[PDB]
Amino acid sequence: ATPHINAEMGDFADVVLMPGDPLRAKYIAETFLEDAREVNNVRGMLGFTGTYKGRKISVMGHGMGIPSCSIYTKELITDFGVKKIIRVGSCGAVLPHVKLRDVVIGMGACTDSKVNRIRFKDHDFAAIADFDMVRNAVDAAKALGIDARVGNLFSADLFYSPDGEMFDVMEKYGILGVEMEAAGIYGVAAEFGAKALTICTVSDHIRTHEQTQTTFNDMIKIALESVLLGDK
Amino acid sequence: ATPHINAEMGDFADVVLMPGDPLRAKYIAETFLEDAREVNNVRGMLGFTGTYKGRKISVMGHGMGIPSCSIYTKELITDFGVKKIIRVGSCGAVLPHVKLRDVVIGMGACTDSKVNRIRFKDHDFAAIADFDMVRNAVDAAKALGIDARVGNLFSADLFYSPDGEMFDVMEKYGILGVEMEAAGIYGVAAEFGAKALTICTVSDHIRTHEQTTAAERQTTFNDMIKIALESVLLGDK
Amino acid sequence: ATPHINAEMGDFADVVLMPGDPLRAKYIAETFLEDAREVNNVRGMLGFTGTYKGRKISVMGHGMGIPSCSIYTKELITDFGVKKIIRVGSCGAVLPHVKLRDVVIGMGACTDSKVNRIRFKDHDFAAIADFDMVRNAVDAAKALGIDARVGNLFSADLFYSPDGEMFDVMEKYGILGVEMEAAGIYGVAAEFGAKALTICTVSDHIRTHEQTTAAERQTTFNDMIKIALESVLLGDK
Amino acid sequence: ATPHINAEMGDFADVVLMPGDPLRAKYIAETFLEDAREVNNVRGMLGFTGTYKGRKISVMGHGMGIPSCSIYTKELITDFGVKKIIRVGSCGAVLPHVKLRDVVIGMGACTDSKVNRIRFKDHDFAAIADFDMVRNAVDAAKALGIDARVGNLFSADLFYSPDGEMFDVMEKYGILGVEMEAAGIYGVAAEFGAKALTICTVSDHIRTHEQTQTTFNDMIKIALESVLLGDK
Amino acid sequence: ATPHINAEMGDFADVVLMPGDPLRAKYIAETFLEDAREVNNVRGMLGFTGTYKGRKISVMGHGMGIPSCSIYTKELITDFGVKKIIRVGSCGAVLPHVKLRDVVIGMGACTDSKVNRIRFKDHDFAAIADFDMVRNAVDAAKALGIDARVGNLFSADLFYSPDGEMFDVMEKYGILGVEMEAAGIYGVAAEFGAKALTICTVSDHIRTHEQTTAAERQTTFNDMIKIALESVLLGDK
Amino acid sequence: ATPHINAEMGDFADVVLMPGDPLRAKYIAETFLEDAREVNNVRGMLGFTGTYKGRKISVMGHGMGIPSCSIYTKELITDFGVKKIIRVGSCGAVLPHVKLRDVVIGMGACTDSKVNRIRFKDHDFAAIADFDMVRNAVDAAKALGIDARVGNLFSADLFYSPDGEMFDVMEKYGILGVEMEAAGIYGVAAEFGAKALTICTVSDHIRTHEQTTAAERQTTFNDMIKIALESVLLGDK
Ligand SMILES: Nc1nc(F)nc2c1ncn2[C@H]1C[C@H](O)[C@@H](CO)O1
Ligand SMILES: Nc1nc(F)nc2c1ncn2[C@H]1C[C@H](O)[C@@H](CO)O1
Ligand SMILES: Nc1nc(F)nc2c1ncn2[C@H]1C[C@H](O)[C@@H](CO)O1
Ligand SMILES: Nc1nc(F)nc2c1ncn2[C@H]1C[C@H](O)[C@@H](CO)O1
Ligand SMILES: Nc1nc(F)nc2c1ncn2[C@H]1C[C@H](O)[C@@H](CO)O1
Ligand SMILES: Nc1nc(F)nc2c1ncn2[C@H]1C[C@H](O)[C@@H](CO)O1
Repeated sequence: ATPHINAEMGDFADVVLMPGDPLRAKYIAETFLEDAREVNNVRGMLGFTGTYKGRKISVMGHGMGIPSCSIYTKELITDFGVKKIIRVGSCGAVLPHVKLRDVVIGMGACTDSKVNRIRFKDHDFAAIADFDMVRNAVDAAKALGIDARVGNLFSADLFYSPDGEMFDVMEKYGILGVEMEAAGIYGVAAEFGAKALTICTVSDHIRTHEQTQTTFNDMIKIALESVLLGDK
Repeated sequence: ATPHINAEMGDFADVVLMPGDPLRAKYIAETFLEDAREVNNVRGMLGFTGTYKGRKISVMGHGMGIPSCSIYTKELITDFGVKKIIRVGSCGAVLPHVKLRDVVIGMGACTDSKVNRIRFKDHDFAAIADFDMVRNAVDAAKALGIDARVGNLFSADLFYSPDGEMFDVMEKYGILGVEMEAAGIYGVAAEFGAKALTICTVSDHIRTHEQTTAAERQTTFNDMIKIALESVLLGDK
Repeated sequence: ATPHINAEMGDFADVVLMPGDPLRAKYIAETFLEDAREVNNVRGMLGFTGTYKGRKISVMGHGMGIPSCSIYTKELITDFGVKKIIRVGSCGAVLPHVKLRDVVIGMGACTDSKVNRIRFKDHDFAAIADFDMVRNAVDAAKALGIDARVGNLFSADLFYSPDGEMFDVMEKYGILGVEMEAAGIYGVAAEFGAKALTICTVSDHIRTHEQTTAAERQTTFNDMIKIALESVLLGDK
Repeated sequence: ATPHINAEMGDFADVVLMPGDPLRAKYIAETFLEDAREVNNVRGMLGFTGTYKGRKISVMGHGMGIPSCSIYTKELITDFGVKKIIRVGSCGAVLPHVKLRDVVIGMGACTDSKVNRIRFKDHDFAAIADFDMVRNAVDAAKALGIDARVGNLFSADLFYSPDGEMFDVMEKYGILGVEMEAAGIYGVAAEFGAKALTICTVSDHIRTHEQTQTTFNDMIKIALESVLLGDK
Repeated sequence: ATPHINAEMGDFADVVLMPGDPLRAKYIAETFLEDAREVNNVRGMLGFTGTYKGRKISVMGHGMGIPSCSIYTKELITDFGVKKIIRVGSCGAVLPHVKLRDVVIGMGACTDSKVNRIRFKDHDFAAIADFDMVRNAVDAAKALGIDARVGNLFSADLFYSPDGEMFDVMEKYGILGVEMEAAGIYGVAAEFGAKALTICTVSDHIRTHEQTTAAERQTTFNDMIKIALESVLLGDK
Repeated sequence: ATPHINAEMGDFADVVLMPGDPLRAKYIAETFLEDAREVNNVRGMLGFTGTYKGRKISVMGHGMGIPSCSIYTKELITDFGVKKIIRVGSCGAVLPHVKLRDVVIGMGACTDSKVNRIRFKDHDFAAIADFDMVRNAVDAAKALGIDARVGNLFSADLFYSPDGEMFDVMEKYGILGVEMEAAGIYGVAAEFGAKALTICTVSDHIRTHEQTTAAERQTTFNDMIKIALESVLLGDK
């Protein structure tokens, strides 16, 4: 048991999918996993372990924001033997040609946070994902027949930003989605030695303002299927 | 109803108490509020509204970290007409004479986050509480025979710090407690024109550990809540 | 004797009043203190020590700007055993509802200076006053039938700033007054473990100014000192 | 003709390989290209255009450092219709298990420069390469039977750094190679809309101090071969 | 009349000498200038105007620290038509080969202040003196048989810095002396299109200090003024 | 022999002139130096050594940008015993009265690069030239009947700026010319204890273009070199 997770070494698989919402994790366990059982409930952060096509898999929420997800991804890596972490969240689009329900794969993640500058002597650390994992996900999407854009994400500290002009800069630099965790997960994976990847479903559009724990299944199917490709 | 709070105008009181753990909100509602009702459950962040000695009061969790609590407090203030927000949590101690189960009141809050510099043109914005609320809390604590320290808190962005260098620095400058929300909540209150206050009970001490008892810790957590609810009543007068 | 203060331990009281204008020290000594005696004159910064209603008190100017008052407040604290510093000055307002001659008490102080970042490993240090001292001032004021505003102050490094947009930002975040010292003094207090407070009267309203008679100005200045002095006795209780 | 390049639209191919040394470009033109001809010589920055297996290809040096290579990559993209840029340079290793002659592919690039902060409102821009290009290079290396590590590079402003302790941070975060251009090329590709990739040969070791315009052929072969995979 | 200088266009010469110690102005006026008359006394900052070998010249203190001298140098330049500012003060040395009482001329000034970054969109602005003024000073000194060191100065915001390692760094990069104004004055000069220069005598040697008689000190101070004054006449050619 | 310069101790003179273009080094060697010989060719950055009026002098290119010229100057100073480095290049003008073919001398150099902050603990290091060298250049220019401005240069990291905002700022603060090396060369000289100087001829004007003639431009470039070589001779005396 750790400060934020009440479980023992072995309760989690070496691979864990992590949505920001605890209720979506529960839903993923009920819909995609077999013989699924609850392994954690402290502070309401539901965690589950089960099987997908004979493969042991875990799924647990991580809360909103870098500070919250940094705590959980670190504890799993250092005390529960987790090797791979795949974040399956939602994001906001800034580009004109990006529409709701689109699937994005974050090869990299920009941020307005200071966490990585605190780790890198105040210089620029390129927060990137594991190449193999990115590739496994791309191959899984193709096999499933689902479209998916690979590119940069932007991890925001303020969902309600006081500076809207920064969206112009994001668009100019081809940012595919705005969320609040990627850059933090990638910094942790590198500090504590593990591999990570973030997959997101465009759930709203920052320019047009159109919006949408259920129904984001293609994202899940790609993630689970990409894990098996990695096992081979 | 916003993307994070599925409720309507009137479902929340103009005063909201906010713990970090959503399960703690249910504990508070069940223990101190009368005629309580659930007003939100999105993402599992339970909210409740009831009354305390005839006063309408609400209690809802905010999650861990400045990014999380900044979303909730912001929506409460701009979409549900909330005027006061009081955070009630825990923190770690760095000062030798600050002991476990001590009640700390955050008049100010330092931080390693960059959100207030983004707001303040890259300068130093002193994140502070509302004077009157601090005052009402100090007076409420006294009426209950409880001791309370008033000073600076530190809102950390990384629970697990890469370099344990800041602990010596915080101690050298008198920081009373280390948590993860105060600075962000004070920034939101200033930006949208509302009032806020943070109260914490020392749950752990970085500078040499040495715990106490379960019944004693739980007595102190209840006193903190008692101080919060009673401070509100004094303010109504 | 220190580099900027030629005196010995015991010449200053444990409480010192400090105006920005050096010429204000002699005025205060002969107008409010009893049995005053001179204790400093290095570089022409005259210091005095006497009593107010039996209480031992000292007064001496600090000069304009953070760098200057940092030198004086620090030498007093580490070499003359001073426990409390109270700055008494003027400020400019940016809020429409804040009028000329208003008395403001700075619970916190924002700044564009780098002194605190140099102290706090380039992070955000909330420079705040001592809570009790703030409360003592508020109560002393009420007793004199004067209503004081408590809030954030902004300590500027450039009286003539190249960019004027920062004023809109200060107004948006509730800054009560603009001056040039508070954040420096609060930083020093936290560094050497002492207590500080800044009280100011609005002497000008940046953007849309008014007009004041010399008689009005001395009346307000005297009220501020009276407030500062009575707050010390309240604190002694 | 541009301020730093004396040529006309059409003199360069839509793809250009760029080593830092002008003499290595000349060597690459003589050794790998057919019917190669000089297209530029201003300030000594030799540029050449020719063919590789019937495919029109260009090769031109860019000088040392981000400021120098920023000028050249920008002019090629805006006035000569260049679509892809592949940097083929050398680097210094910091990790124990990395040895001379090893080939590295930069999926990302960290830096202590301020150029990207000047473009991104002083926030953290993740300087990454084009996914397809990275993948084409990985596939080419496998087909050639050459080993190649994919990861983060570090673009230094000071070859002779006053802070050696920063090498500890680099090593801790898995930096595969230290050079002086990647982060700059990736920022330019994004600003002016083109694709880029950096390939480097470990030419020295920062810890052991062992050192090495010729002989770095595997790097070249992978780059040229990866371009053809991209054409399909 | 300006906020800090109660005078009118024409009361100050187009060249002003400014010491850090306000008490130095009256001394200089009666010891080096002819037919001196008082032109300022606001806040006790006394200013004088007279002639030196027929040339019109003024003297007035600026107070310790960048914020203070920025106010005075700027009002003189924009409201009284001053074209040249020469600071005459003291500094502390960090280099072994720089001895007590040495005269140093600051061609450039480093700093830990943020004033210039605020002016230069957070980039590096090289705060430098006017080349001719520097050369005039070097030649005036030689003619008086005094060899002056020309180089970099460092303007500190904190006389008592929390970190002492910065001194090793200053020594490594050749800093000749440590003071608290030059970078502020040079910034103002560049902002309002005027000329400036800082001349200083080593009054203390940080780390490994020596000892000086009061007689030695006045001799050196007088030499510096003599150097500053003769440099102005050379420049008039 | 280093990884960038394939030569031995004695192959370079203690004074090296450095243009940005390697082809320009050959032009200078062929035009002004007697008995010249090539001493380096690595990466194509040609170096030469010969004599001017019996004085041994070297000339080698440094490439574009601070990262490039920082490598070469550093190796020359620490591995080839070079004492003086004079950069001779071109720059763009921002000031209205600075006209094409004007000779600018960089007493100081501002920059948007971060290399000097990495060296100076994140503070402001004023990147300046060696006084005597500036002086020798001003005196050499005069003996040839040439006019020369002395002031600040700006070393840019991006030739093609993302935001043309800094041009107005540079102009407001009096920058004489825009190039890409000065600040980095001055930083290297300070770090390894050598002397440096940058001289430029205005090759273009951002503020409204309007060129001249080829024969006239080339006459001015030669005068600059003449000023450089002659300034060295004065220094030998
Ligand atoms: N427009 C948007 N902006 C940001 F910053 N995050 C967005 C988002 N749309 C979805 N998300 C994801 C990330 C957070 O966990 C959470 C915030 O509601 O859901
Ligand atoms: N030592 C400590 N450090 C930090 F950063 N936060 C502490 C804490 N002790 C308690 N807390 C409170 C604040 C967070 O919401 C939450 C983090 O577990 O509990
Ligand atoms: N508008 C204003 N702006 C600033 F920066 N300071 C102001 C002021 N009005 C009064 N003060 C106080 C503070 C300094 O000691 C001094 C500066 O003249 O008087
Ligand atoms: N150890 C090293 N450090 C840095 F910064 N760059 C290195 C290098 N080894 C090779 N390079 C590459 C990049 C430059 O273009 C050039 C510098 O000599 O060659
Ligand atoms: N060691 C020293 N450090 C600093 F920061 N300033 C020094 C000094 N010695 C003299 N001075 C000059 C500059 C200020 O006006 C004033 C500060 O006492 O005198
Ligand atoms: N307008 C201008 N801007 C910048 F940044 N540099 C300029 C220039 N005009 C000439 N130069 C000099 C300096 C570089 O070495 C080189 C860049 O082409 O020539």
